[PDB]
Amino acid sequence: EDAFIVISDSDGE
Amino acid sequence: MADEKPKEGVKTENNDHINLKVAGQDGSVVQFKIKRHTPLSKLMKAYCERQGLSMRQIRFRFDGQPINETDTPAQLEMEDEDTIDVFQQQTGGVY
Repeated sequence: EDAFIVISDSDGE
Repeated sequence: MADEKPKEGVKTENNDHINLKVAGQDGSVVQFKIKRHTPLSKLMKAYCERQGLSMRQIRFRFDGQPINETDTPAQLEMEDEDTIDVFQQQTGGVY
């Protein structure tokens, strides 16, 4: 059911 | 009165998305959807953690070659909905 992950790679305050 | 204005038909702050799997030979799997530059290691750390293993104890492959901690869906030249493979290792023991 939980075979799912969502990912990106730019972050900032 | 209404504060209405038409909006211009451009959207410059979009990016591309791609759908990748990470799959073990116990048939254990995670689907992900990431921007075309996003590093593959963010997917392969999370796979390795839900399995409980040390990232050290495992190799990874795509389209005939290894993946590095920095390869991206640009770097590997990936088309959508593909699979990354995971593999175990067997050093030491009785010879």
